[PDB]
Amino acid sequence: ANPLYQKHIISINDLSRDDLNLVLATAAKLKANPQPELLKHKVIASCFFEASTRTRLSFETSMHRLGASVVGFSDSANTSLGKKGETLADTISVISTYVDAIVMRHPQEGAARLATEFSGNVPVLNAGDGSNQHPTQTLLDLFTIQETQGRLDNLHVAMVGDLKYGRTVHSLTQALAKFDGNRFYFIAPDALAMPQYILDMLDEKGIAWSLHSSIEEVMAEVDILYMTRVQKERLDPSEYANVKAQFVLRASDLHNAKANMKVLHPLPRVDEIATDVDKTPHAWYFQQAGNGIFARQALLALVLNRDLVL
Amino acid sequence: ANPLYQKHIISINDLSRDDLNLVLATAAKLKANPQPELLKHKVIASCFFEASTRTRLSFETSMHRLGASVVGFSDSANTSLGKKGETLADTISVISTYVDAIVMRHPQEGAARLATEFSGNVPVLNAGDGSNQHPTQTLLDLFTIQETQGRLDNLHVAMVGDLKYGRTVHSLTQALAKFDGNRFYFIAPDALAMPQYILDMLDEKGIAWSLHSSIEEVMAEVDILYMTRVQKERLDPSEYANVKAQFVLRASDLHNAKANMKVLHPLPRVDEIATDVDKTPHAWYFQQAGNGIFARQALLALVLNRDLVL
Amino acid sequence: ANPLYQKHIISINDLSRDDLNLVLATAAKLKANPQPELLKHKVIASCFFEASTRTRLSFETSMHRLGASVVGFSDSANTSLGKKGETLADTISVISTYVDAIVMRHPQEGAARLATEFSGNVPVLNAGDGSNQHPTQTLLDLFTIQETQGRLDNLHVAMVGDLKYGRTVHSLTQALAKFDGNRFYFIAPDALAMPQYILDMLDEKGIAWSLHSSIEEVMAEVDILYMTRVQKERLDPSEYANVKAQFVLRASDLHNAKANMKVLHPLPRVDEIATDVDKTPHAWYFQQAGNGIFARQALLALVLNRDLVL
Amino acid sequence: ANPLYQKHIISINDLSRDDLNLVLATAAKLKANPQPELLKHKVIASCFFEASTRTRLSFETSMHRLGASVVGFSDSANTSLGKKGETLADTISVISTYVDAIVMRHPQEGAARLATEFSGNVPVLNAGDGSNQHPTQTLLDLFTIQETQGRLDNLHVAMVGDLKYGRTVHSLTQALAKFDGNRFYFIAPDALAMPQYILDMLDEKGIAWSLHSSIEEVMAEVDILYMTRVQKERLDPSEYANVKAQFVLRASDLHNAKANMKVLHPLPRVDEIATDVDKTPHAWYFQQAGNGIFARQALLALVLNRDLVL
Amino acid sequence: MTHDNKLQVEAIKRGTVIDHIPAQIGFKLLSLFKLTETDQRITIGLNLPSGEMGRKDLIKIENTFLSEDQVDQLALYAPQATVNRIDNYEVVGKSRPSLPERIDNVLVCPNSNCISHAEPVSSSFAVRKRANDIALKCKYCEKEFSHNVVLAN
Amino acid sequence: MTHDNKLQVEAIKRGTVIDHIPAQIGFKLLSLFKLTETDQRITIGLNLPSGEMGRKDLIKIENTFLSEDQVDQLALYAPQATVNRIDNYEVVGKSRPSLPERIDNVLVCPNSNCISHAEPVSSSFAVRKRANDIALKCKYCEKEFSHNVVLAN
Ligand SMILES: Nc1ccn([C@@H]2O[C@H](COP(=O)(O)OP(=O)(O)OP(=O)(O)O)[C@@H](O)[C@H]2O)c(=O)n1
Ligand SMILES: Nc1ccn([C@@H]2O[C@H](COP(=O)(O)OP(=O)(O)OP(=O)(O)O)[C@@H](O)[C@H]2O)c(=O)n1
Ligand SMILES: [Zn+2]
Ligand SMILES: [Zn+2]
Repeated sequence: ANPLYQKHIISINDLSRDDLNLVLATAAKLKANPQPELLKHKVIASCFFEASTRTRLSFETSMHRLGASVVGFSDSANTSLGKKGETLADTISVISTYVDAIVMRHPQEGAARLATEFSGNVPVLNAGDGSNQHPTQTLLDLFTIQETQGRLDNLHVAMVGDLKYGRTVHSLTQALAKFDGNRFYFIAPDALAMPQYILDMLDEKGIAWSLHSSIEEVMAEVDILYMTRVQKERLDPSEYANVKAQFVLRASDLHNAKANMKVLHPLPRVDEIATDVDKTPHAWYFQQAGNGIFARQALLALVLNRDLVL
Repeated sequence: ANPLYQKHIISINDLSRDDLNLVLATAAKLKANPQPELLKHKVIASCFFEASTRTRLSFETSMHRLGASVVGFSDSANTSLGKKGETLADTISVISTYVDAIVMRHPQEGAARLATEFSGNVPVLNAGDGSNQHPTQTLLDLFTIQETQGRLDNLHVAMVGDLKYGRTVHSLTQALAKFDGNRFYFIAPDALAMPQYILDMLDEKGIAWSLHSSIEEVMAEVDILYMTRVQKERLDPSEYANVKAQFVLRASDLHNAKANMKVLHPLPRVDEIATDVDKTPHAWYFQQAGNGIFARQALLALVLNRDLVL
Repeated sequence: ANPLYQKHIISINDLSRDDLNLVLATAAKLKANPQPELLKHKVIASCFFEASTRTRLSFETSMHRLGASVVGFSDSANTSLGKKGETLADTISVISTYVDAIVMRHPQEGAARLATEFSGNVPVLNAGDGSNQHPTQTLLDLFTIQETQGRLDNLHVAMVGDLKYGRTVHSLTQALAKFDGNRFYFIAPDALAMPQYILDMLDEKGIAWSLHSSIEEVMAEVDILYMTRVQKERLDPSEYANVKAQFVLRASDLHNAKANMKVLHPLPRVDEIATDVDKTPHAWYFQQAGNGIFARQALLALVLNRDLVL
Repeated sequence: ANPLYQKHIISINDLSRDDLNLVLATAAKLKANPQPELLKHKVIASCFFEASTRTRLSFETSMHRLGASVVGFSDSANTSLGKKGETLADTISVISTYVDAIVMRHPQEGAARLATEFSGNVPVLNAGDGSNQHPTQTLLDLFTIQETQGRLDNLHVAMVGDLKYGRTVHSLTQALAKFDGNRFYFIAPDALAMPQYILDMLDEKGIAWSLHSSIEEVMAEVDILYMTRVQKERLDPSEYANVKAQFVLRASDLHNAKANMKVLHPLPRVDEIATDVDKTPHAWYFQQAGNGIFARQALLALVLNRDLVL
Repeated sequence: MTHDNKLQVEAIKRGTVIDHIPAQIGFKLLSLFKLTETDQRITIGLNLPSGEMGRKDLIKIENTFLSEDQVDQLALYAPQATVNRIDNYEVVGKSRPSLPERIDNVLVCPNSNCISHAEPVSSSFAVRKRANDIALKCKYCEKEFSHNVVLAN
Repeated sequence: MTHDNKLQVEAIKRGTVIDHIPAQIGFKLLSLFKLTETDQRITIGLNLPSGEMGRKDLIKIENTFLSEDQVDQLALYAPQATVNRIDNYEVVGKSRPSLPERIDNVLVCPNSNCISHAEPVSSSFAVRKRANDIALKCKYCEKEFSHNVVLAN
């Protein structure tokens, strides 16, 4: 039985280096030879209590490319659950009575972990729980750093944007700190800075980081430039605009970028990465999203299969 | 050809004792040996004109566990039908032009029976029509009484809660009256009493029933205790609370319950069955819901198959 | 000062027989010799946290016929106050520094009594609080009964419809039971019957009451027929539609009524009173609604003015 | 004519120290010897394109206590004007042919200044324009500070809460900085701090200010404590909940305040001021809201009347 | 000081002893009527042996004399208690709870739409009809409920 | 005997005695740790004299041995209580509270979006002495807070 067999993938803090390597090697193999009937006869629930299309269509195509059936709902705009006080413990106690794995997104933090106390032995995979975790977005980001850079250690990774409330930059910094010699450069408006609990964790492990005010200061040394969208209401219209809107990447800024540097963005991008970056060899944001299929397929294959054929 | 072959399952009053036995024996067999490609190549429509998640996810997982494809919608929150005066006769005359069975829920009573005048030879299975019928909830309740109690006759069945407007207690009392020697105990607030047409039907068949005011009066003799949610607006807040809220079950009340007694609840349960009942051996409400998969699979297998392999 | 000067008008339970007659006496004088500058310079607040435009227009026209100013709001799905966060207690604490009196209708019971504790010396008049009280409807009903019948004692009053949840039928019975010799007939569907508290009070005072099944069996002996709306939601479509040959009133039913018998209805009257009743002499619901003006003028005049010499 | 006769009242930045005192002087006279027919025959327009019922009722009661007429509207999710298509400029161009003055609150900044260019000789008074200005809140705050403290100079004012986005705290600092010798203490969470423009202005005028971390460290030296709402959306639930042992005020915190120290809050005060503060002498937020009446009476009297001899 | 023991402990000087409290009501009363937010020594005995009730609870609060209507607020919970008032080691006074005409703060209006829930007002109920079983009326929604219903939640 | 302390109070034969509960923690601990839900004799003392340590509280619970795990809970509240077991008229063990590994059940997540607020779940926090304080990390939202923010609530 592989380590992940029938585990709940709730948080990145629960996965080890070894665990992260296994998922990443399996994504690589399914990307190279498809296994389209591996989950034949499995039925998986896609419970999106909060809508997220990008994430849902990607998780369900992954389920479909391994042969599984999907049943489920996308709510936020009504699909009758919690109708007449029905708790989440009770919804999951009824859904686990007939599906083989639950994929779920939910607006409150902790919800996927609570599902786990009621699902029996149906594994629960977290597709986002409020401002807390989103591991399957970190698995795909990791897979893309690894496939383009060849390694996960000894990287120079710049994180640009809203680092205070970007739930994905916080998880990728904790994942990347599992590995050696990475160096972090944070470039954020003052109001949108990387929290102390992250910085304090990096320090305690001996990992090097530094703050910079523009990308030009560090373009030269950078391998992965991971951008985040500033959400325009985390600042007021005049603040967003007034001089903090210069965390915007354009093609011209890329001149001195190393030959291997890649620009990653969990998406939607709206302002921050100008359209002309797309034609460059360094734009890897959409190829990052396509790698979501393999990272996601790998987790469903390792969780539902005792042993893997390869 | 089995009797149910290509019938419309609209009402419990249309199914005989024999019909009920057949479905129940087939559910038992599919529960014991799966037949996951029996409905291979069938496409079934899941039309929920009124949303019901619990019921939809269960009917579609059942379709998926026999190999069928599903297409369909869940509305109440818009999905364009009846847009610009399109009648239900016309929607069903177009949907039956390409699916092999229609499963439908609808807010008006009679709707599934009307679908039947327009579907041609595509069978129509009713998943709820307003305050009228819901046979597939009665088939699963029956299957659970049968699988835990070993029989469907000679039972002591207590029905507790809102018996006036609970569409499922009314159908289970008519199903159970098809069988012999059952004894009914009704325990309801005065405002939420079991209607006369039910009582009059029971009398005319020589079946014994009695009203009680608390569960303690009859716990001892009881085999199946079927609870219903009082809907808090069928009474006003002060009525619900003022002394009628004592149709609430807790673990302590179970002391003298027979070793075989089971507590069933179509769900959502909110107040009426305290959480501590869950740890008891008598709590069977969630295992009741999982049996919905087999009852529901059995109906689709008998309706779409001339002959059954077993 | 007059007995009611600067008093809060919240429940009918709190006004003695004598306060009820004071009000009705004043309202007969303002109807006869109107005084349009009596509240000159006062500012009344019409805070309808729940919309009722009919009750709001009656009241605001009452304020303006006595020359007062009006500020306020209504709130079907809208405007800021009591916010959720902002308490009713703080809304009132703020508004009672601006105005001279507060008329308020709120959806929760006792909201007007809560206000009383926060309005300082500003009087608060209840225009409806959940299912508890509506004293200004009872005051105009009594004025219409005193004005058509000549007295408020020794009446044969029939009350019909939803006696279980009509707030106006509960209040009217408390108030007519402060005068002497009144005989009450209650014709309700037995699912919508007089609560036992009204009936238990009536028996402690020795008052005569009886319950009947259709208006046809009391028509003959009756002076006031107070029709009430039967509230379709807490009723099944089919239940609603099943009751006898109904409890609606038509003119052919009136062919026996005494010549001084009047039909009253708080309005709206969707169904229960047919259009042909409007042309009979017994029809008085519209005239009852004009008397709303003189009952509420009276109350504001006595509350805000030390002594009236009209 | 008085200095303010027929002037537009849009920003605090535009009223000299002397205009601020004229207004506060008038408002103390109208509070003492009220003149209820002063604007007899004038018609004011209360155009709230953004609902604030509290500010609307204060203003409309102000209009009515000086005898004026009122036409207008509010607009949470509703009524026609400024339509989208219909410009604000054309709304105003049309309304300034009907009325004698316009009080307006709009969601976008400078909406009131735009109006000024289209209202002809009709004065427009700003009741709030996005996050820019609210001069009539600052005028009543100053009246409450002058009325409790005796002067507007040489005050030890503490400002607490969301100093970065409270529009009222930004205005109050501009206005108190036209009088002399004022010392300012700003106790804010450092993510919600005074913007550098307020602070840069205060240093060009030589004014003393300091920043503190909890009210407990200034309690002793302070005259006005201006609490502000901390705005939960631009804050993480967990951030919101993390700050020290908080910045809310309770009476045990007040056990050291000077006897003439008053707590002011523009309201609503959901959380930051506990109920027990309401019974202390230092509580003045409700009294501050009654003074809204006399500050806005003053402004309308001076704007619409050539000279006041009260 | 006098030779205490614990199957019935002894002498406080000056104060209140509420004795003959039913089993398991003693802590309810401590919590509910906030008897503990004092600086005086309190001695409490729980599940003790006694004069026939068999097992009882007892509370001793020195220097506090809670009385007349405080004692009456104890009647739904501990109606057969005795509130000895002690001064200079002598029981200078024994009373029992009579049923009060009003119970404030301690109860919760069972009516979900009542306004009391949401706000800076404390509960208040009018009480009526002794021993054959009590009805309580919310001050605010004026809805009358059975005491056994208010006393569950 | 005299310099008062005892004058007949409660020496017990088998049980746990929690002494030096720092004043006011005493009633917290009964509520929170559900100590009165027992039929055994409890005798409690509040605002008990302590020239021996300012002023304190003391619970004596007999025929019950509340230990190991149960003792470490109390550390967040009564950091220096010394628990004493007794099986025959005197101290058989005198255990101090050490800080635990997890604090279950009694504590609320500060985070209002945490799912622990709406659901049938028991609170659980991971304890971490970050010298200057103890941080507490919620098992559900995984949000870390100082113990002071959590204990306020
Ligand atoms: N200075 C004193 C004197 C008496 N007690 C308490 O007073 C209570 C009862 O008073 P008392 O009349 O002295 O004993 P009883 O006659 O048993 O009173 P009752 O029969 O009403 O229980 C006893 O429980 C005892 O603990 C006390 O604590 N301190
Ligand atoms: N049969 C006994 C023996 C002891 N005790 C209690 O057990 C506690 C244990 O304290 P002890 O070691 O006997 O002496 P102390 O010096 O008071 O302990 P500490 O270091 O906490 O002051 C005392 O408070 C005493 O009340 C008891 O109730 N019954
Ligand atoms: Zn109430
Ligand atoms: Zn949490």
